[PDB]
Amino acid sequence: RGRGRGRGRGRGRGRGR
Amino acid sequence: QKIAKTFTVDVSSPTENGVFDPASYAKYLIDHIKVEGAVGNLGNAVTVTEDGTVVTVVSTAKFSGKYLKYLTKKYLKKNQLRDWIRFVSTKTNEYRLAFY
Amino acid sequence: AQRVTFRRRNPYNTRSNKIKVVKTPGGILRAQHVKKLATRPKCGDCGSALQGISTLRPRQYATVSKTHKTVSRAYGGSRCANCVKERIIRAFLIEEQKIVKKVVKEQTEAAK
Amino acid sequence: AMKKVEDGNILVFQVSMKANKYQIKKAVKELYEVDVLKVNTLVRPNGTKKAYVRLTADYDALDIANRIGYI
Amino acid sequence: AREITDIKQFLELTRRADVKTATVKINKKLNKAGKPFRQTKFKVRGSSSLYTLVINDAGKAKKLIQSLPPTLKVNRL
Amino acid sequence: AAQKSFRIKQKMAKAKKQNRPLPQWIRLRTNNTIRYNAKRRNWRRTKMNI
RNA sequence: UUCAAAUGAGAACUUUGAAGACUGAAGUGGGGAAAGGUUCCACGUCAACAGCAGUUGGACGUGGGUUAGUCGAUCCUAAGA
RNA sequence: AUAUGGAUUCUUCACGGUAACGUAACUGAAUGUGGAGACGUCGGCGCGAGCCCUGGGAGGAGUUAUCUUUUCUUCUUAACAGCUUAUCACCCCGGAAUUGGUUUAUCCGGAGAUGGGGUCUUAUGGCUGGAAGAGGCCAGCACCUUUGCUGGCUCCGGUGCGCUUGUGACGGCCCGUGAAAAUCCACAGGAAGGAAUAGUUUUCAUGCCAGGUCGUACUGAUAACCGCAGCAGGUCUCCAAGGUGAACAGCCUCUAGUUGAUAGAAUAAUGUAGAUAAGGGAAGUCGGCAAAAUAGAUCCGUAACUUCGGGAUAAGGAUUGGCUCUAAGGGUCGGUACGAUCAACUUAGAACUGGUACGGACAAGGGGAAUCUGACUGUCUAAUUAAAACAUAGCAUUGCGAUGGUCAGAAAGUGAUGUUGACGCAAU
Repeated sequence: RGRGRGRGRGRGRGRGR
Repeated sequence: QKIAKTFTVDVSSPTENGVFDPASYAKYLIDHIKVEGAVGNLGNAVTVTEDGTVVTVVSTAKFSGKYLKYLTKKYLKKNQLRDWIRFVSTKTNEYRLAFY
Repeated sequence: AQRVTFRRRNPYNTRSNKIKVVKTPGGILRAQHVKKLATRPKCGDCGSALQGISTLRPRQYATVSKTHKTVSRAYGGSRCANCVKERIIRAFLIEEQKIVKKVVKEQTEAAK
Repeated sequence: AMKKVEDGNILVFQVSMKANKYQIKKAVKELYEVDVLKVNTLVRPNGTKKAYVRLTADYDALDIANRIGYI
Repeated sequence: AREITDIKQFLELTRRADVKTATVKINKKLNKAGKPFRQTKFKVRGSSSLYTLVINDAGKAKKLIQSLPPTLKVNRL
Repeated sequence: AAQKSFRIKQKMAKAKKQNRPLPQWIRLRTNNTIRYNAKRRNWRRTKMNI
């Protein structure tokens, strides 16, 4: 929703390959 | 070209109560009026006369009614009299001292 | 050190919302809405403002008298007073030229 | 509204929404046999119309206001 | 809001069959550089404008008051 | 606002008269089930949307 | 922010006085447009609301208030419909 | 609506001025013409208004150990009316080179300058009326009280690269030249109507009547609007005091407005925000990330390279307070020569002085040597990617001469380019 709770796009965080 | 103006102060009201002296107040104006700089230049410019109940000031030099009130207010503060004596004007250039 | 506000409902600085600061007899500063200034009438062909005519708003020209909107000379409130004198030389000379050209045409078929 | 009667010489009435200033001036002029100087009207926030009827100097508002009956 | 300078034209305005109220105003003014004088202002209320006439001489001030018609209501000061 | 048409002001007058609690004497009637005004409107909680 | 007084069952928060401060005039000033719709004002009230408190309130209850020949709409036309 | 007065008419529909044109008035239909409405932006200059600053004087208040003819405050004039008033412009006289006039800014003159004498516009200003009777500042009285009553003063000036704003005459800019209509007026025109015992004009003056309908309170925002709300978010505009300074910067104060954000007691760790550190000076780190240093003004000095315009505040140095003085830069008045008087912050210079400090707070560029890349200004992924991506000027190609090119629509007596025409439009 907001600027927090980030899970999807990522530079080196989760949801990679 | 330099016609003089006469300033009269009514001193009858405070002297009936005994708290004011006209002779002592008249001498205070002699050694405190500044003409052309410092004090002591009353060269036929300012004269102060009194008859025991009213003080008359006749000046031909630069002497306004605000300077007379300014000097009178300093005299009352020296004698601790700025809490029963006011310097009001009944009309133009004619002042009085209200005791109440 | 006294600020003033608008006197009407329009809050924008448009061309019809000019403000002049006026000191009132009450001793306070107060805004006064002024009208848009009138433009002097112009001549029909030279573009210069002809003299002798008052400069008013068009609909208040119907309230002023006759002498403020015209000049006693012909073509008074329309021309530049040198525009009139220019079309008199042209009106007199051309009609004088048009009749001396008619007798030159008469010279042709009468002698060929 | 009653404060305006004694000093302003102005009568306050409730007026139907369809009436204009000509009809208020005409109706007051003959229902109370008075002369009307000017009529001022407004629409109250409850949906009714309130009119300020001012009488001329020949008549007074106070001695006519109690003639209807209200005071 | 109009000023009248002629005293003969002023008397014609008082008999215009519509003016009902006239006012006389006494103004305490002073001359060029010396003594104060008594300035008077005779104002006549018409139907579209207020005509006024100012006289700086006290000799002619009293003379004009008796010349006014008595049907005109004069309001002193 | 403050420069509005008559149709907007006519609807504002009806909402002012409807802003009233339930009268006290209705609750004493026979077979009465109304206990409070359920259609009460306030400018701070619900906008009337003109 | 502090002190005193007043009101009240009850006062760190209400009111008044005094003191100390801030917004520094592209303002926390004075007015309007859009928008809101009685929040404006007075009196009475403190169950709920004002994420503490409350005698106070944009709260609750009851009433009062918007006056135009000159200010606007109304009229004209623009992109357009 | 009409009346009264005026004006005109027996030369029927007015006179004056050489002229520009002037007046209290001083017939004008059909139709035609013209003007106003009606206009960009920037730049300096002139003028006006309000504010700021300031002198004298008349009142009130503050301070007074000492000093201070002191500090603060009041001294105001609306719409409208009459008279008058200017830059520009125009008229008459006159005939210019020994060329003259003239703006801050170089334009004007035998297509008639300079000069002399006039005309007009009335933004604006001035005087008077409105209008002191108002409002304001004080004093003297009355007194539960509806509360007033009586006296006064309200005056005369100065200054400007000042601030805000209005306006005037100009100049710069465009392959950009920067709305329309309602409405009002004038002119051309001569259709009609008109005098003599009498008529006409309500564009001259005065007098009479009427002017309807709807909106009108308040907020306009760290509480009245939109965000689930009494949310540090979002939301258009007007008015703008003093000091410091280039400044609507920052900082302090006046008018005005708030003192509202749950408090109290202590001062552990770890935090958030702000800071300081001896010696070394990037050894830290993917990486000078972060922080520090530099900073205003004046003077000196300034390279390679270059499209010759730049680079450039290049780089690199010095000075800066206070106090006492000196010099220079003006306005106005009577004369064919000089004084008198009055009013501005600008610059330069010299002594003295200090714990060597002085853009003392605030404010305020790190720089240099090269490579890759895009020419530059500009634009985009609202809420992870601002870039070398897009756009751009330039360059080149293609289609089309209207029964046409490109594209739209179910159709259509339908459209866009096109209010267009190859120096154009359309496609790359």
